[PDB]
Amino acid sequence: EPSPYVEFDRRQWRALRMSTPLALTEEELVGLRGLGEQIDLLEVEEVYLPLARLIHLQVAARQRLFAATAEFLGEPQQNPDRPVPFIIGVAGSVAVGKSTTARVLQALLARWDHHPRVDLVTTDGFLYPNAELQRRNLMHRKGFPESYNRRALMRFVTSVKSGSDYACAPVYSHLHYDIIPGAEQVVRHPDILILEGLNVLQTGPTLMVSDLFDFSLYVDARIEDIEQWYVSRFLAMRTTAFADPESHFHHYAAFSDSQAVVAAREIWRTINRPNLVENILPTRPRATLVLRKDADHSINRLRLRKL
Amino acid sequence: EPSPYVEFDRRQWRALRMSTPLALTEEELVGLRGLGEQIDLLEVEEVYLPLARLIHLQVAARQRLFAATAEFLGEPQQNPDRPVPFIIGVAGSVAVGKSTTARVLQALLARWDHHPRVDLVTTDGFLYPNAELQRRNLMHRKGFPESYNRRALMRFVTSVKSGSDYACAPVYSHLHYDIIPGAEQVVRHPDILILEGLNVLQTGPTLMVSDLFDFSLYVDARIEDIEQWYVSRFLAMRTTAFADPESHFHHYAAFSDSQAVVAAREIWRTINRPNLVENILPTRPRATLVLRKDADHSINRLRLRKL
Ligand SMILES: CC(C)(CO)[C@@H](O)C(=O)NCCC(=O)O
Ligand SMILES: CC(C)(CO)[C@@H](O)C(=O)NCCC(=O)O
Repeated sequence: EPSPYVEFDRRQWRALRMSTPLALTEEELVGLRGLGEQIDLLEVEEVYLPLARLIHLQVAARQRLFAATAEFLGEPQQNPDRPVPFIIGVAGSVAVGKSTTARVLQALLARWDHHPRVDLVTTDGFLYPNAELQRRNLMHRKGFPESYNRRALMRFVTSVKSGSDYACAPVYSHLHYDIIPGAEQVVRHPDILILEGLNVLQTGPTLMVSDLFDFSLYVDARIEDIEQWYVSRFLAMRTTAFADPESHFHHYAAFSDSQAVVAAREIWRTINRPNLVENILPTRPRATLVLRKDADHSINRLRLRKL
Repeated sequence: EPSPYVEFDRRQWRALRMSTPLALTEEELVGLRGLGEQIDLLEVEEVYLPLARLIHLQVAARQRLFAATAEFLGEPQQNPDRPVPFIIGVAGSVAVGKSTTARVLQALLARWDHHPRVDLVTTDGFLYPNAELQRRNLMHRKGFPESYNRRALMRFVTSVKSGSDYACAPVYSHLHYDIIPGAEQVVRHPDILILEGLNVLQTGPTLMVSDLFDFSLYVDARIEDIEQWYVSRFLAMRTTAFADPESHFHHYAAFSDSQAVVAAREIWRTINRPNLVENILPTRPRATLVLRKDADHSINRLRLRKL
């Protein structure tokens, strides 16, 4: 039974670190992890370092591929100070830790030798404004494929990967739970662009950003564990983000553990689980590398696409 | 407005032939074209030669990419007499000429310098036997995604691309309109494998053969023209394939131009058009190179994916 994938346990995967240096301190790591995340420097060494190696081995090889098409076309040469940007997709369910995984990865690749311009963009900013969502009757579908301005998103990544000087992306506010009027994240010809979002690995009747990814990550975990992380993180936010009177969810701060648990579960039941099951998980088979986490948040199993 | 594609008219595309030699005679070409096809040596020079170049430029570059992952993994070296097979997908509607396009391409790549083992496989053989189709009530859905043993198909391509020594594929009979009992096409570690079929470019909830393609072709034409080619070819077959008393469609041989036209159109209307519109055409955006044909069958426009 041949397979396009090859599996690894942490032991087998850490050995592939070779002599990749760790350019991240305990403090720096901290300002990168999210509430609830258990990621430590050891996990960054045994897991994120090999990955950082594999990515660098493929950034060069991926360039030969575009070089070929350039040659074929009898095109210039591609200023070495402006090669074709390596796009990386990071996917997974809400609360599975993917935003941390992305932030940490950007940190490791930025500290690679020639100091690459490694930008990071969350699909958060490509969600339709609340007003527009209400219009489409989608206010209770945030995160589902249809609640994002997919065309704009694709326009953005195509722009960057096609060598444009700069490209803009809207910015989403978690505090206000809506797109921020007039706010934009400018990305200027990075060497690497990481795109993090729920369905970035999705495929369809049109060319999508998944078709432009040169490498993709899917952070995974048993669904039940993710719900616990979700609920738990919800309760913890009563004294962090919800505490802020400006917060759209401020009314949640005064909930009892019990009341809050009921609320979190309902949201999970009606929005996040469905989206995970119907849209996110079906895209897992296509990811270059899947990071599997045990109930403790620890990455103890990995699946790589060798084909 | 940046784009992942770059378009060409025949004039611009022929210039990319450079000094690629034509190793195909008038006779040889003939035994490769299908009834109704208007392909001549000129079209092979101005269109198939550049393509043969682009493919060879990418076969090398595509190998660097697998080489990287091999290095990363600290794997052997890959016997140069056994590198990772370059898979090519050729898609398009029934009667658009794709089978010819595939056969011609195999001919050109086989006559490349080091004489590569270039195998060709049609998804014909992965259709469920008529008995099995009747069971699933699919006898009038031949060609639709669900009428193929998709799992077996994927098993086959995965086997070949993963370096297996040999892999078997069932053989379909057009004469009998069913799978041939006990017949098999053996493919032994080719250097290049071309897969031709209606929906080979299809994508889904599982890893599919489109995910294993290193390069893909989509033969295209206005839908109305394809119907005319289809109908026309149907009538012409009254004196070729349908003439054979063994032919499952022998009853069609005695049809009048009028009767046959009515029959062809009904089949097109109920089976081939729907499948083209619902399943085949939505996969066009993902093809590396689209070959567009005018009402005369002539390829006068091409769209390449540079991203
Ligand atoms: C997890 C995100 C950030 C998805 O964008 C969050 O906006 C979400 O899933 N909201 C669902 C609707 C709600 O929170 O009531
Ligand atoms: C074009 C093919 C070869 C598709 O496999 C042919 O088997 C087909 O589309 N048949 C449809 C059913 C029929 O011909 O009545």
